[PDB]
Amino acid sequence: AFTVTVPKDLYVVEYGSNMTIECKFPVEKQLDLAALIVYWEMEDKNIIQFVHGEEDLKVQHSSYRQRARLLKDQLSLGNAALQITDVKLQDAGVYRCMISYGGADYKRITVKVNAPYNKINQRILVVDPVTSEHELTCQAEGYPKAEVIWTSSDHQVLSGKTTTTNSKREEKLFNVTSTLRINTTTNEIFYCTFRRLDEPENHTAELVIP
Amino acid sequence: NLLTSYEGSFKIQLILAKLELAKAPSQPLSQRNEELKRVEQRQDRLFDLLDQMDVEVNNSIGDASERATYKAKLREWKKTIQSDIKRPLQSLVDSG
Repeated sequence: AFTVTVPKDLYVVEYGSNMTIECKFPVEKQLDLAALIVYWEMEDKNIIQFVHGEEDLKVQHSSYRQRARLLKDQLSLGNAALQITDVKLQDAGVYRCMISYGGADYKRITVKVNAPYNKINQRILVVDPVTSEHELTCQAEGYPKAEVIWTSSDHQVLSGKTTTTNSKREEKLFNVTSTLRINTTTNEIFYCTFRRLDEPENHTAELVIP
Repeated sequence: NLLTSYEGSFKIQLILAKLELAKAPSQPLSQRNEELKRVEQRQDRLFDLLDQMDVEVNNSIGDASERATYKAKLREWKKTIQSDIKRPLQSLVDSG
């Protein structure tokens, strides 16, 4: 019988990366490209309509204008692979692949998009050189609401202000900015640690006073 | 050609709807109650595809020798939709 094999039902994809979800179908001897039909859709959105060896770009949804691709080199290997570039939060959901090569079958794949606070921007500005009052600032972008834990090598745990805002570059994910205003010394090492409300493991940046 | 885009879309929707009716009973009751409505969307889409293909058939190249030939294919496909999709769909909404 004709069955479509899915290498993994759950894909956890990091934000900003490329996603390559696979659906495999049996190929015997060779690929009859004329009789092969591949269809990919997410939440009633036409992603890929591949008929007679030719993609149908006119039916493709606007949001998937030049993000989706069908790796045709893998089609001969009995593996229809869907590639999406610049994965965003709206891409999470159930994807449906229907393959008609002789027989026909469809399968579902659940995609979860991870948006960790990986990219950490830092700055150290001097406020009052007399009292060595420095302001340390750490900014990261991610979706699950997060807080910043400021730690030092010597003073150990200190205290800082953390704020939640909407992003300006990308989707509704939040741009968390925390500032620590303390009097420090030269080459005193400070750390800012991003810990969200959810499960993912924390990420820490290092600040060295100039 | 536009009609080829219609042929591809119609064939894909037809196969997908039949498979969704086949896989509905092997699916959670909660998860399936919306899939039965999704099939209704696919069912309405197939009728719109045939009705629009009728416009493009005459507006595209060919003659009456082609006109009658293609519309006979469309009549067979129309009965295919009612026999394989709509009728089995109502035999699933009754259960439960």
